Amino acid sequence: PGPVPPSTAVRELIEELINITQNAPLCNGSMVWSINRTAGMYCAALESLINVSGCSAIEKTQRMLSGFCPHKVSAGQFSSLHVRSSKIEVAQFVKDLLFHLRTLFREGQFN
Amino acid sequence: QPPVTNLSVSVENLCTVIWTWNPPEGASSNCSLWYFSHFGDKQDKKIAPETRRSIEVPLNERICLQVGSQCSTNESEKPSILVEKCISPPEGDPESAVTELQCIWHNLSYMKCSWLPGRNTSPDTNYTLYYWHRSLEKIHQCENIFREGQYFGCSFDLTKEQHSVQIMVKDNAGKIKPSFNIVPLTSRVKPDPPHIKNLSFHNDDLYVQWENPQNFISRCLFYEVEVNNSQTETHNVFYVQEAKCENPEFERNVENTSCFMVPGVLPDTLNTVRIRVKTNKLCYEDDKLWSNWSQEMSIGKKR
Amino acid sequence: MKVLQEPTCVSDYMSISTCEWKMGPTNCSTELRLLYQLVFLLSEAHTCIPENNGGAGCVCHLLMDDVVSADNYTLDLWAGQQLLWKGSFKPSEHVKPRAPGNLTVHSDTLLLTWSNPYPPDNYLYNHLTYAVNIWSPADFRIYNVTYLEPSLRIAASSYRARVRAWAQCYNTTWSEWSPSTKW
Ligand SMILES: *[C@@H]1O[C@H](CO)[C@@H](O)[C@H](O)[C@H]1NC(C)=O
Ligand SMILES: *[C@@H]1O[C@H](CO)[C@@H](O)[C@H](O)[C@H]1NC(C)=O
Repeated sequence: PGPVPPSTAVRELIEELINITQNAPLCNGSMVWSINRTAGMYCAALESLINVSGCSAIEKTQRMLSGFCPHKVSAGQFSSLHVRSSKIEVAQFVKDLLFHLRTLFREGQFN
Repeated sequence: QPPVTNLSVSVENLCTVIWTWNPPEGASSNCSLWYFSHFGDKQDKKIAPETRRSIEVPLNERICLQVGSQCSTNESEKPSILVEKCISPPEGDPESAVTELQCIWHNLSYMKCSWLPGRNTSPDTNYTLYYWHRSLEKIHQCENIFREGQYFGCSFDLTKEQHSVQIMVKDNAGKIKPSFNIVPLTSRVKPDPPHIKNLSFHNDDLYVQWENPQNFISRCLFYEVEVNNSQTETHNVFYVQEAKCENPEFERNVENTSCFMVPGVLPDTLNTVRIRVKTNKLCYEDDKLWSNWSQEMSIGKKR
Repeated sequence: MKVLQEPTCVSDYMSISTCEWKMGPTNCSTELRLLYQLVFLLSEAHTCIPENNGGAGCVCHLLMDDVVSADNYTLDLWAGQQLLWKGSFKPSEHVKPRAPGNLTVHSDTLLLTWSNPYPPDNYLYNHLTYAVNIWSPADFRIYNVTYLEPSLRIAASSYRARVRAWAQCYNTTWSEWSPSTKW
């Protein structure tokens, strides 16, 4: 997935993703590339969500993923570094990301 | 650009609805065909090159999938032609659907389901619960039925990307409407009651040390500590996010134990302590189900 | 003219981040400007006008909208027109929670009730550990609160109480002491 995340950083990101899914469509139905593997999803999630321009609700989430990714991430990098499988809504993207984090939290990969 | 071909439907397992189609006859050989598919009211949109889409949905309502073909993956690219194939819930009497169908995964060991009869229900009807998950070879029929009052039920064993358990309640006579329920493996979990190991005092501070269930780790559980006093007629209650062992002086060295300290408690009176445990949103999807209260453990001067 | 002490910044994990450093004697409010910006893309710098501590000492208050653990701030202390000190800052690494308040004493049993200084939206709203100091001076008995509800119930067995908070997971420093309550 990436560098070993602090326990607080994971719990914070998890808590933020849950806070988002409590409501109105997320980011007005904007669509992003989905994630296939957990081998490098920490940068893949950021590289995918960074292509969202006008959504304010995902802004805090985008700032959290920056600390989980070692290198710098800009808009339009996902297609080159990852396999383009399918594009989904941000709401579905967050739910899938939340599931991957909750699984990681049980396994206790953090710290 | 042209419409897709042979957009049909089928149902695998219990709630796995699968749409399958074929590439458009009208075709541009210079085009990588991506398919834009969504449900009613622009719900659950997805752009994929696959000619099939399968979801897990309780077939209690008629839902339809619209399919459009694209050459680009851009948002601006909107298909002019879309084909929509709908699927309706199975036939059955109008108000025969069983109500309040719930399923709770007990301590990651067994799933217990319960429901109530429908308004329009024949007296001679016999309920039958079917379940399925990815690990199973085929659809299984839960035989361990139970009846808690006016509630009908059935409990089956269930031991431990995103996969869920499908539940269908249907009569073998085929007279009543089959009811469905999808239960994610990370939700509807009710742990076992914890076990209190020791109670220790430090001045007016009471250190409570217990042990969580074997199938649950410390950080995945939200805690509730109850302290009942006899002399002061007090029924206190504390809610704890996470409980770790801090002071080894008043705690055992068992490494699976969690510790919580209750301030302002006197040994002058008898204090009874119970511990309740639920899952948090950090490890599981739901934090609504509390486990049963732990066995009482008392400390202090008796009456 | 020359920076003696490098800026020591602390955050309350909500909207505010206090920076503090020590300089000979100067007017930081007039000469010194503290420029800070988030490392997050689409960079937008922010200018801060530092207050004065006293005797070659200045203190600057940084303003944020929201604070997450991954947030990293590059600092630029501009001395007039020439950069004096350059560095960075991570709010989560140096957190100092804002003090709790509205502490009210009591009456079947002696009870203390204070308020969580953070909103439900904040992350510390469920991760704050409290500590109540009840004295009359060495007669004090400190109580540790690690549960959610900000309540403290003790028995009677001329006093003054005070409350401070501490975020367990972020390994923060203790918050400043709340305005005491005599009874
Ligand atoms: C913040 O970013 C700067 C430059 O991008 C880097 O040198 C520094 O290590 C980062 N972290 C902290 C804690 O300053
Ligand atoms: C309360 O918690 C603080 C912080 O860990 C610790 O230094 C102190 O010893 C504790 N005191 C008591 C009485 O538990």
